[PDB]
Amino acid sequence: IIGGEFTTIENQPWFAAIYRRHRGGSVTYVCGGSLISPCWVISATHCFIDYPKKEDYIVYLGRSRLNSNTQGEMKFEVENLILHKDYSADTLAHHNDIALLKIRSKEGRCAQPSRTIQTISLPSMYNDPQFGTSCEITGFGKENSTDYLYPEQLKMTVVKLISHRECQQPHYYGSEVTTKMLCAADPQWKTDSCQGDSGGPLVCSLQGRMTLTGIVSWGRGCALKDKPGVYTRVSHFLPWIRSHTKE
Ligand SMILES: CCCCS(=O)(=O)N[C@H](CO)C(=O)N[C@@H](C)C(=O)NCc1ccc(C(=N)N)cc1
Repeated sequence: IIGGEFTTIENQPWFAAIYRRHRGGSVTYVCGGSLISPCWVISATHCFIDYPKKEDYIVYLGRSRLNSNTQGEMKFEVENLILHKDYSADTLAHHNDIALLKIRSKEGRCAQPSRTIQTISLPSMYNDPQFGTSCEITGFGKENSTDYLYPEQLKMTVVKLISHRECQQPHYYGSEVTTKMLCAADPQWKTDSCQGDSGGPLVCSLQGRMTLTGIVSWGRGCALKDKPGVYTRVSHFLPWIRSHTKE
């Protein structure tokens, strides 16, 4: 997250931190995610496409820091890693960038709700916030494009939803952005998500209810003028989500 402010997991209880176990013994951060049900986390496919082995991932809930423990945090293994079969990456656009991770603790249980661990509501069929609406994003991603390290504390910021018409303009992204994607940015181009925030949530207050509206996916650079962040439009993937989370 470029700009914005540091926050705690108490303010983003649905946030999931995903790490990968390494061939030696070290563990590195991969992407963010969101808890949509006690046993399910939703993230982005581009985060796992190159290493589709479920056994190498670890999911933390109730965690506020990157490399240190947080009181009340819970560790989970990945029981099933579901990637979207139609995922593809073009020059800029990442299509169908969405994934599901079924989690389970060593005792074989799912997440237990608490003050620091809660689920986030999914949207209704094709029911998205009006363009110009303020939404929030959270993540452990880069604070500056020139950084090679991630911040130790979780961050969050607020951006505004941009219409498909505006985002489709020549100086923006042209035809690369589709109706299955959502653009959001700071009107001053000062704050934005960046590398490392992938898979994280774009949450919007819809009818007094916090809703998972988008998933951090792609963008040209970070916080660049006329180059908004592009998010996977969750409302267009409800059928895919329902079919893969049943049994
Ligand atoms: C430092 C990031 C540079 C990104 S880039 O090379 O200009 N664009 C590519 C185009 O497909 C890209 O976005 N790749 C994906 C995997 C990616 O890096 N996603 C993370 C990412 C998330 C948000 C944003 C943003 N809001 N601008 C920017 C990047």
